[PDB]
Amino acid sequence: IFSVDKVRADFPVLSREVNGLPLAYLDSAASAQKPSQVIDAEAEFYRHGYAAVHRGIHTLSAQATEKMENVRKRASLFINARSAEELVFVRGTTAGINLVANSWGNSNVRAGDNIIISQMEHHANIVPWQMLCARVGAELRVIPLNPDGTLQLETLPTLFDEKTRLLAITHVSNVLGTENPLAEMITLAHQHGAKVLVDGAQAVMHHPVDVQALDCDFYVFSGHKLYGPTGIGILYVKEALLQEMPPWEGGGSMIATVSLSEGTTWTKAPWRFEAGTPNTGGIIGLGAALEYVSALGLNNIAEYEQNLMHYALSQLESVPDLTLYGPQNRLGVIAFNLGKHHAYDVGSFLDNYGIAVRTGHHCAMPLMAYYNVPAMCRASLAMYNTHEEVDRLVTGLQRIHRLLG
Amino acid sequence: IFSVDKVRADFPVLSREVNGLPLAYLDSAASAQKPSQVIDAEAEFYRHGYAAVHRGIHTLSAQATEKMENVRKRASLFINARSAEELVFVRGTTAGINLVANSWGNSNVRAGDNIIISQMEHHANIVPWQMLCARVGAELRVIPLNPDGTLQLETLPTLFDEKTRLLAITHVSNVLGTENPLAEMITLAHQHGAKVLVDGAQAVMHHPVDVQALDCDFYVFSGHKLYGPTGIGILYVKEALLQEMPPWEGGGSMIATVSLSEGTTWTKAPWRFEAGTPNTGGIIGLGAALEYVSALGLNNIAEYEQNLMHYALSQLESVPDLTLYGPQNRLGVIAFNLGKHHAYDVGSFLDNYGIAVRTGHHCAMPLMAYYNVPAMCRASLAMYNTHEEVDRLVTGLQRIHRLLG
Ligand SMILES: *Cc1c(COP(=O)(O)O)cnc(C)c1O
Ligand SMILES: *Cc1c(COP(=O)(O)O)cnc(C)c1O
Repeated sequence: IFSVDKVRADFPVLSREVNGLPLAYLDSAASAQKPSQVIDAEAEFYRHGYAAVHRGIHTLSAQATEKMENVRKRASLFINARSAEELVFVRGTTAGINLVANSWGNSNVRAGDNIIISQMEHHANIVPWQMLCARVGAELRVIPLNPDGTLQLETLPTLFDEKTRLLAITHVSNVLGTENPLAEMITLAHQHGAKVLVDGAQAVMHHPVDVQALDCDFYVFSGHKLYGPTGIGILYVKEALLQEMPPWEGGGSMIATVSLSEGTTWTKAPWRFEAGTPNTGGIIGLGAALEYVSALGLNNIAEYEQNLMHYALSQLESVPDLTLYGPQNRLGVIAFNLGKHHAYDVGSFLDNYGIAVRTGHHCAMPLMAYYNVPAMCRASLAMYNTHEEVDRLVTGLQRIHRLLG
Repeated sequence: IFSVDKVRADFPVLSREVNGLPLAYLDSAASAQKPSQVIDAEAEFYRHGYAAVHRGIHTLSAQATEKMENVRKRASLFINARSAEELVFVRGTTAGINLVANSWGNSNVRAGDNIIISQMEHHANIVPWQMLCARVGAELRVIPLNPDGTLQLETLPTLFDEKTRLLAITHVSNVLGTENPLAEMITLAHQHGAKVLVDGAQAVMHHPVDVQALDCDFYVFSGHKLYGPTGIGILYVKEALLQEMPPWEGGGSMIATVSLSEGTTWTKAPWRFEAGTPNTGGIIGLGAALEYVSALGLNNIAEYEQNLMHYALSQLESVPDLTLYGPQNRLGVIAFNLGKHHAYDVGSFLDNYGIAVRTGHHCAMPLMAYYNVPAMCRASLAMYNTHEEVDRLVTGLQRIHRLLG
């Protein structure tokens, strides 16, 4: 069983005061706080083992290269990929999607084809496909939403045909907390020869993820939302697909050969897609974050988080004129608006109480437009958040409603 | 005046032992060790101030955004850029050059134009231009080398004409240590309406750099070679140029607006070119590295490093059958080969003595081909290296020559 008090003791930021009051950090969906196990692992690498990593001859460089490839292996086991060589180190989810859209997209999506996304996607899983479709002369199709924040699955027969090359779909909405039925949608996409990219940036911290079970063709997520450092993410690609993908960004570490007269050759994938000096510090930190999460146990995390979410939704019933967006079974995040008050004002009062929520469009303007609002508030309920923090949120919304009503 | 013993005490890795012997780290040109001022600044941000940075409403996010923009300002002052908004945070020098080659290159280099590089360039400042020229139907021209490792400047009349759109040129060679005469080459390029990108990745740690004095149009360098964290670099672009450059990689943080029916608009530059969550941890560390270097004083650093280099070149005269490559007045690095022994074997013996040098082509295969060798050894002599470490290198080469000769 899970002990939130023991977990919280690992996170030094949670002792912080904001506005003279104890911090209630309810914005882990934008970025997660990091335990000292992760902070110190990166710091210790810099203090005692630092070097460049291009299988350099000398000992520090050789050992740093081994550490980095060990993290790649650890990450592949974390998502149950079949091979470590199916994972690419990327700057984050946004860059991973741009990499797929350029390298794979440019050579596999042609004039008259279509790509399917959903109306709940983060901008990072929309704009690369808009740009690709424009470059290539293809059509971007959109799975629409139901009022409860789930996809209108009944529209899939109208969107999938023999010209559908790709479904790009979020695992878990960063706004609504909706978990989409990936395994079944992937089966349908594969019946038409379409590949599937899964945006897993809001999934990998909430429960186990198994890309062989899912059978997805691409899977992306960001380290900094997985209690890890900034500047590092993971792109999983099926080996058979990845080994055919052409280069993207160019230079050292990714070339095999450079000639001014004979041109340039490229090295094998996954390294083909990691140009320049990698973010070795962030990779060390990410490995430590995976070890930390695996030690707690993702099923223990999920159980505690589901209990906290059930408690929050129960308690929020006592807030007058509160509008919630999304399904009853949401993961991770609660999107809401208070009466007719603008989200910006609600979040400002909450911050004044020491409570950190996010306001605005959450990088999902088409989702805001579907609900006919310009913005929402969003509270994340992560594994280090508590019932008492939920009580502070509920009381704060009650006070705000009484003060501004 | 500079005190190497005080400086070295700031760098915890320099106490390391390699192979049971005290480390002599002579590979700072591949990547620099970091002082605890830099390591701890990043760690403290994670421990006490961490949050997402997209001018979030709540206090931690607002303060993190301010910290990041303060580093941008500090970096602009470090290179004497006129405005902080002329600097883009990039993954490193390689990504910065790829950004210029795609965004600026694709809309300013047309069929029948030419681009000029030199024969001493790092692959990162070659391959993006090869790819651009192929995309666009332009010609890549090359300034050749002299035997002493300087550019054949007399060839410039044959390479520059009214169709030259860009000169892409290294400030300091990562192999030879040659410092190129940028100010004069930039004047000539500008007479033809050509822009100039300067690869400054081996310059910014050795002496002051002033991009207004240089009048370069683009300037790039990497944090991890400037005693800073991995995963972060700086791209400087003249404001008038940068404000016309179209987007590159797409998603949140760089869009102004996303609509599924009306398309997408982009935000203003510099932020236009920073898609996704930035590497906030690395940006904090980079700011601390700039403060640390500025506190030591770049002119004090240059004076000490020049003295160390003069001592090394003097002492290396006592190594039999040593071949040095490059000019007498080199900065930072000494490239060499020992007799007919392969560089890999020489570097392996040096590593066995605890001495870290780099071997191989150094991401400069055309430079290796010019000298008709497959590889070289390279020792870097940075601000924390000592006369005693130079003595260990000289003795080691003597022992290797005696043992394998
Ligand atoms: C280090 C180096 C690069 C590449 O920089 P990264 O940090 O690996 O992207 C480019 N040019 C020169 C001269 C270099 O020394
Ligand atoms: C965080 C987020 C992204 C963007 O990830 P970055 O780390 O900012 O690149 C993409 N998709 C979803 C669902 C997200 O929550």
